[PDB]
Amino acid sequence: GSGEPREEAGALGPAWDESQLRSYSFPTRPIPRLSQSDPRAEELIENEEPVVLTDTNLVYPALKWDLEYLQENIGNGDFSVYSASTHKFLYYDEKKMANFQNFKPRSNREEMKFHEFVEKLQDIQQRGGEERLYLQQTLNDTVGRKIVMDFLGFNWNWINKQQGKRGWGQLTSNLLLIGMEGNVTPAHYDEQQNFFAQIKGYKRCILFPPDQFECLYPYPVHHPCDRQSQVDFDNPDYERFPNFQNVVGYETVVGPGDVLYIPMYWWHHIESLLNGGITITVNFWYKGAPTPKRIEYPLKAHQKVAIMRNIEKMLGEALGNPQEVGPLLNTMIKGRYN
Amino acid sequence: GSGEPREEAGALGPAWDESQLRSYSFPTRPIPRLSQSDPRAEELIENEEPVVLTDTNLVYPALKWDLEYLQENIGNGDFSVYSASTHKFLYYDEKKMANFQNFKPRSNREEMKFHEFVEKLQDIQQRGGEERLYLQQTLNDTVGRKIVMDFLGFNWNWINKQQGKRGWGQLTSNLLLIGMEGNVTPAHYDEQQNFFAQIKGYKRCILFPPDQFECLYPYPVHHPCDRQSQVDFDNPDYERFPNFQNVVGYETVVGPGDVLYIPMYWWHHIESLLNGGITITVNFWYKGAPTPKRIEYPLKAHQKVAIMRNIEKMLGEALGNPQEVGPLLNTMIKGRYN
Ligand SMILES: O=C(O)Cc1cs/c(=N\C(=O)CS(=O)(=O)Cc2ccc3ccccc3c2)n1O
Ligand SMILES: O=C(O)Cc1cs/c(=N\C(=O)CS(=O)(=O)Cc2ccc3ccccc3c2)n1O
Ligand SMILES: [Zn+2]
Ligand SMILES: [Zn+2]
Repeated sequence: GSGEPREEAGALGPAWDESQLRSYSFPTRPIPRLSQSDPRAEELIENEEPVVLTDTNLVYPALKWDLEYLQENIGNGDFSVYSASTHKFLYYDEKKMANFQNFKPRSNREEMKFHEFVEKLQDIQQRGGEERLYLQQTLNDTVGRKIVMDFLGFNWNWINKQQGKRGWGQLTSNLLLIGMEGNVTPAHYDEQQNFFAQIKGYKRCILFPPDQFECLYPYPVHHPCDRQSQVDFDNPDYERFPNFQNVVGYETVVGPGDVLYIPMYWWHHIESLLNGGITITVNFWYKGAPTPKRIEYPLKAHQKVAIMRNIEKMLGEALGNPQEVGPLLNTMIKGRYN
Repeated sequence: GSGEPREEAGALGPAWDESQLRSYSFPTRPIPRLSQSDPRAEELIENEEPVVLTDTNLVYPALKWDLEYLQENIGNGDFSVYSASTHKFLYYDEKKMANFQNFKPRSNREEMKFHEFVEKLQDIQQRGGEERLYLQQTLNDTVGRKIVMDFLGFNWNWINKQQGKRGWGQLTSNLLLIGMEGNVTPAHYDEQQNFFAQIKGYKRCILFPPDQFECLYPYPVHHPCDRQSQVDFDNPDYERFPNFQNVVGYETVVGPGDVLYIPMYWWHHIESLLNGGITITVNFWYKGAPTPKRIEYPLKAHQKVAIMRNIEKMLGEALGNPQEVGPLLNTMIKGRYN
């Protein structure tokens, strides 16, 4: 798993204990925790494998952040706040909701000012209700001057060197994440390189390499939950998803000051620790390096995932209806390739 | 089936009787036999449905053909002669034999002069052996002057009008077919429009429309038997090919002077009648009409077959190995589209 819980400086006790981790059916092994000066960390990022960097100082000015400080300085912009009846915040593409009419969302999005989100959070704690909120908002110009000064204080020297040494594309987005304890972002994979900068609280990160595509059963590309696993990690249906019994993850717990490299196309299941308070995270997303001119074989697992995605996209446009993608694929292989 | 056997002119008896037809497990209904002046025959060809035209005079000068006449006038060119231990002449692409090493051919091709094929045929009848031969050769310049005169005597006025009225491409090939009684060309589909001009003997033609792709289970596109059905019509494996229990064919018996329009992508199973002597056929293959600019929906069945073919071709080149096409397709749909 995450190994033994780390001891905090000043003898302040264990940062967490195992009772704050949710229980699942699959084994894991630890993601390495290394210094940014460690060459092994450099070779992991280069080979697109996850690593937790403990001393980047990437978001050092943001480590003082909390709700009180942010509400006063984050400005009067709008923030996307997702609500959920349960602890699972399954994301859904609103653009693709037209393809699947028999899909009703379980986590409705709502725009609100930051002071409204802080107010709405404190009502749930007062009322003792079980409703959960998760702020997920991209940062921009509307933020106040002090947040701008903190942002400029980020270790741009280090992360821009990482961008150059890997040949990545440009920085596409900065996502601010503020979640309640026990909030779970279920397993999914992204298409860009991610630097996961933990700020407040602790998050358990369970990653799965791209070659376990067969064990995680993502939704159809045209489904609103595209790129997310169909498997309910809390109650896996081994009849529908038999190879989930073969899944093995990479696990770590990140805390304030840690940066987790989530490589492009790697599955990740992220949860804020139980009874751990609020969590704050800022992501750095970079387009991957361009596909090289001389195609080398055998193909990497994420390249085959890209191929499978393009086949499904091409079929949807070719047939004139994404719902015919399924039956044509079955017609193509039944009694011919299985 | 083929309906009642036709009575020949001059009270020469029935052209054939049902005992000369092989028995299969599927029902059929008759392909229409019409005059070329019948508008219904014109609308069948236009809508790409099979029809037997009884009075085209397409190969009228060739109706006098037999082994003796051809051997004397066909010239000293080489002829492709396929041999088979059984009555099934399953064709195999020699170019694709590299992809599947565990494939050994059952019908070896051999080049020989026409007088050698006639000699080799008469030895089998003398020795009483059960070996079977099937001459399948494209016609060209090397043929003698009298065969040239017969060829020029074909009803080019009619068939070139059909080429124009359908917007077909150019005439790509003329295949001369000389087979022994009981010879079976198992079920397969071609990609071009075919005018099937019967000359000597009788052939039972069983056709299946493109929308029965699911019932006929063709080989993988990269397999040497690409475009041929995997189902043994003589012993169908309902466990591997369950939807073959749903197959329904279009059936007719063509004789001297009949022309069968086999539409592009239609499956066809062709057999020379049992105890019917030798059969002679000449095919006319035309590239189909170009795909129209404004794509209309829903797609025709043969267009979806074209899509499935291109997906398999694209995967073979993308993965660098046609043998990885299967497992990737299974990975793509297992637990996601089935
Ligand atoms: O709670 C947690 O900490 C876990 C968690 C909460 S959100 C989340 N990821 C996303 O939101 C990203 S994505 O899924 O929309 C897909 C995507 C991928 C690259 C992009 C790059 C730029 C802009 C947008 C992008 C979007 N993770 O991993
Ligand atoms: O015994 C019988 O009468 C039944 C029978 C014996 S042969 C046969 N068909 C073929 O040979 C053709 S094909 O399979 O190679 C595929 C193809 C398709 C279009 C073409 C056009 C031009 C040149 C070559 C072509 C090749 N049929 O239907
Ligand atoms: Zn993500
Ligand atoms: Zn054919």
